[PDB]
Amino acid sequence: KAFDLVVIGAGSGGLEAGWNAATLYGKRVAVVDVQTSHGPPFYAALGGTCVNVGCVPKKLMVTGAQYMDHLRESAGFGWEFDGSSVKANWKKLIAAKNEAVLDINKSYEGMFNDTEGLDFFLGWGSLESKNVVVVRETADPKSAVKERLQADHILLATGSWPQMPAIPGIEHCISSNEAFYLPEPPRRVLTVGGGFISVEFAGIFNAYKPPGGKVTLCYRNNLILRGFDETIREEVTKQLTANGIEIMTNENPAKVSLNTDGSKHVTFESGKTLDVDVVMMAIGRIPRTNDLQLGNVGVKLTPKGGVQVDEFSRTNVPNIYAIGDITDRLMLTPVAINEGAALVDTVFGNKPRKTDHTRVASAVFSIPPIGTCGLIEEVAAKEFEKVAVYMSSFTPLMHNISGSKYKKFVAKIVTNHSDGTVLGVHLLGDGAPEIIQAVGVCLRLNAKISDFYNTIGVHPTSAEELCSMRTPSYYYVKGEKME
Amino acid sequence: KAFDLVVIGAGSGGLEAGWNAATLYGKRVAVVDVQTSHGPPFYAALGGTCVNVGCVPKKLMVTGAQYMDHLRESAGFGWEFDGSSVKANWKKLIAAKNEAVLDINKSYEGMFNDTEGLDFFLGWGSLESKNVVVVRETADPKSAVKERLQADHILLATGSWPQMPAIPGIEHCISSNEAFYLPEPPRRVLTVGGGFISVEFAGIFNAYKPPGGKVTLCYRNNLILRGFDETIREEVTKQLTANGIEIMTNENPAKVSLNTDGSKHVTFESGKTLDVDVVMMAIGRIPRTNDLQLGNVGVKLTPKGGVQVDEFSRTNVPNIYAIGDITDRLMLTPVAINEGAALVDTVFGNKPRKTDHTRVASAVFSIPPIGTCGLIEEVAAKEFEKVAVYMSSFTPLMHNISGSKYKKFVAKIVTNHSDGTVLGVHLLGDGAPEIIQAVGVCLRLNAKISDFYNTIGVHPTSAEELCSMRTPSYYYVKGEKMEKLP
Ligand SMILES: Cc1cc2nc3c(=O)[nH]c(=O)nc-3n(C[C@H](O)[C@H](O)[C@H](O)COP(=O)(O)OP(=O)(O)OC[C@H]3O[C@@H](n4cnc5c(N)ncnc54)[C@H](O)[C@@H]3O)c2cc1C
Ligand SMILES: Cc1cc2nc3c(=O)[nH]c(=O)nc-3n(C[C@H](O)[C@H](O)[C@H](O)COP(=O)(O)OP(=O)(O)OC[C@H]3O[C@@H](n4cnc5c(N)ncnc54)[C@H](O)[C@@H]3O)c2cc1C
Ligand SMILES: CN1CCN(C(=O)Nc2ccc(F)cc2)CC1
Ligand SMILES: [Br-]
Ligand SMILES: [Mg+2]
Ligand SMILES: [Mg+2]
Repeated sequence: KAFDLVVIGAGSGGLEAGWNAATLYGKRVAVVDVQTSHGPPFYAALGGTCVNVGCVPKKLMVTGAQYMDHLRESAGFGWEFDGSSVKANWKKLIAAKNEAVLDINKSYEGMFNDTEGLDFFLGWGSLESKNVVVVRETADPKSAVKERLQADHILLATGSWPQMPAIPGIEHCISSNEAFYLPEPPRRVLTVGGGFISVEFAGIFNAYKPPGGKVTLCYRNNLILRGFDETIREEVTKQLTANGIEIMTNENPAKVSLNTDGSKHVTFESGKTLDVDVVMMAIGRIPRTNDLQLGNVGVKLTPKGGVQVDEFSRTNVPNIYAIGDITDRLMLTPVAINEGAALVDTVFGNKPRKTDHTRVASAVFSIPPIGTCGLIEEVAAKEFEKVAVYMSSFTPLMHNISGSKYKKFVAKIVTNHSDGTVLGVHLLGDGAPEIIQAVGVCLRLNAKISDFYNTIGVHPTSAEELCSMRTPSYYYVKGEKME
Repeated sequence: KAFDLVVIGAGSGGLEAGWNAATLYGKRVAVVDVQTSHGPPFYAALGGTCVNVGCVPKKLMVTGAQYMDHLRESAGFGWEFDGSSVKANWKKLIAAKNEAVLDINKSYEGMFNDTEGLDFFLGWGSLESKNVVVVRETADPKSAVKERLQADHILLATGSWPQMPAIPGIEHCISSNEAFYLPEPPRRVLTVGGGFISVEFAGIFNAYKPPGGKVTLCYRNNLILRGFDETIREEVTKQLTANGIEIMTNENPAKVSLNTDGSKHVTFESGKTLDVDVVMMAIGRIPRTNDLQLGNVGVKLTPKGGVQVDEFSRTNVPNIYAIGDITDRLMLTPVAINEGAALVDTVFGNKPRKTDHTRVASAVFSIPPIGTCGLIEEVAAKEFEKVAVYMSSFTPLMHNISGSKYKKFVAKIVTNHSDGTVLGVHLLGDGAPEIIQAVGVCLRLNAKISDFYNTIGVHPTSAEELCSMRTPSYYYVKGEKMEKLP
């Protein structure tokens, strides 16, 4: 069969691209994915990683984890109930999450039936030649051919995959993929990694752990959440600890063995040991290029294994494009979606558009959560002669009553002090992901600190902190911090 | 006894002006208020209405109220506990709120003592003459003079006060003032009014009511929350009804009598009756101008009763200014604050600045809450030839799981369709007040709909809805609503 566009991976980017090509530019479109619904054995499926084993289910499970805090905090506002009756039923959470994800799976199924010129093929897509995608039974290129799809244009949109360290006993460890399908909540869990996935799952496991349970998070470096604002990294460390999570920094697993009872015996590089029920490896995600047989067409890969792309998502082979995590730039669903739209607008619209990977608002669904947009100060301080930092950090009033006095809201604005232009906004606290979205719009409009502090506050809110900062807390002058 | 600035009312507006003048321009400032800490008899005190009997305590109490929904909603996420053991202890909430408000009262006391040239005076401020404020012991102009303050400049910042309809048995009724100090949560309560205070208090009472309790909100017209987006007004009405609140529209108390058991027999103009333990009037607030003796120096009031001001907060009388609720415009703490900061930068900083009363973000801590900034579509449609409305209304996935399927999230953007300029943004749902703040900055930057839709979403959030809307849902053309443009 012959298509204007064949999309390998029915994920965030691949579905946006395919749908836009078909419906907006009236192209005939094929899309390939390995599974029609969520879970084992391939985890990602129709909808992509976000829908199946990413943003969507994880946000539901963090929402669930948040009730641990709400139930406790309710008491400061006069709520009374039998604390000893309280159970976190993980099986119910997983069932609710599964129905939500399956409902999305099914609606995508329906979208493919009801959308003329948009066809779904099940199985493993790879490049036979520069105008032919072969769909096969398995990831093994010797497996049976299901389809051969003639393609004017080929979009690689296979996303990323958990990185597992080659340590002895790696097979006794899981990734985020398996974490979504644990039948029981682990009593003892080690999350390995200081990134958003380790931290978000550490919060999930901490809420649902059975009595006398314990969540440990380990990270090879000194401070979790590298890439985030340093004040936020320190505070989220403190606030995780105050909710009973053990943060082991400068620690990394050397090997894993099974204890006699089938629990995992963890030996850290430091020699230290830890017995846990689950070891969840969240140390990175790598582009999924192994199965695509890109050697058949000579698409240039980076040493990392990402598809190399120009700003317009073009590979070195004309008619073959890559978007989303496979490009190993910003691994976020809205960026993949944005890349997908910009490509189809370029290729089929002659409306040439590149995704701006700068000033992308993002969140961490930690407890409490992070919202951030633009540059952290250390980065700004190398690219700008004078940087101002406006900082507000305090326990909001409601958390003095709640009893969570450790829950400092952090609001930080980083500016080019020469003209007041906002380079970065960094939030930690309840609502931070919701606050930061319209901040993304501000930074796209080249907002200055004066545009923030001349806006009238909404009171009482956490967000009004952003519009109450007149005076820098400190500066960077030629990379050097000054009071 | 001589001061650069005398401020009457140590409230949101008065303290901002007072503090700025003293600390920014080394000016010498007297601030007058009738009370140093919250509660009876005068309710407002040092800090003002917001701190003592307004935004601050209200928000704590709405936060308390929200736990009724969290406790129920937790079950969909697998939380289990003895539902029959759940009690809402109103007395605990009020004691916690009182301690929090008292600490702020004490925080302001420390501010005055620490700050050179910033002095507090206890008592009632009135105008003797153009340049003299007299502090008396009571609101009576005849009570003893505690002080005579010479003023190069006088600021009137005495705020507003609940209006109590002059109906038989109004003395059986309370205002928001008394609601903050009820010793027990009412089993049955009638909140009178369709504005934010009646709506917010209905939410609070609804969560804290003892068993067999019932919250009734009455409004004299057809649809609550006049001046908010019509879709949001209809949705809040449904979402409050879905949570057990009874909304009586086109209904208004004609009188109240005490039953022999201490309860209130309410008779509506319609002839309907209702027995409740509490009647809270929240039908309006009116500027506090009486006790200032404005008639002594001829400060002009408006046909509505508020102090007439120009864009610079100036009265007809030179050296006499008025900010905040006494001007009877937007009764919001951050506007009062902005006006005070602007006045002091104009008069003392030689940096004339006028408050922008357009594109002001605000909220209603309804459950769930409203966040809004700029024009509703009906108002835009009268000013602009072509208005586009972008609308997304849906139950978020988490509220399908929580069991609160009635919690439709509403996100509406109103534009000038001739250039895409965003004229107003209207949100209903969890987080709306937080989402809307940075939208206020967007509107100050003259953001177009394309500035929103070209910004990359934060996923998953409610807020990303605002960056997902490219196609108008409908339009006004020369004031006429229609699906499609001609
Ligand atoms: C635990 C976790 C949480 C996350 N949380 C967030 C978040 O909160 N917000 C956010 O913005 N991002 C989040 N992300 C990132 C987000 O999921 C990704 O950035 C996004 O899904 C990538 O989109 P994509 O189009 O690149 O690929 P994907 O959405 O991963 O889609 C790739 C698809 O290709 C399929 N596939 C792979 N190989 C083949 C093949 N050979 N043939 C056919 N099909 C194939 C896969 O089955 C999959 O469906 C999260 C990721 C994870 C793992
Ligand atoms: C229940 C309620 C909830 C509210 N919620 C919010 C909200 O969530 N967000 C928001 O932005 N706004 C809210 N408001 C409005 C907010 O409280 C006001 O807009 C704001 O306080 C007005 O500030 P001001 O400077 O005009 O005066 P105020 O803050 O009202 O200060 C006036 C002060 O003057 C004193 N005073 C009066 N007469 C005299 C006199 N003769 N001599 C000396 N002192 C005198 C009073 O004691 C008082 O302290 C709410 C109001 C109420 C009643
Ligand atoms: C871009 N938005 C995303 C959210 N959204 C929506 O409707 N979500 C949804 C809720 C519940 C459910 F069951 C399925 C989807 C509106 C459009
Ligand atoms: Br580090
Ligand atoms: Mg089809
Ligand atoms: Mg002093």
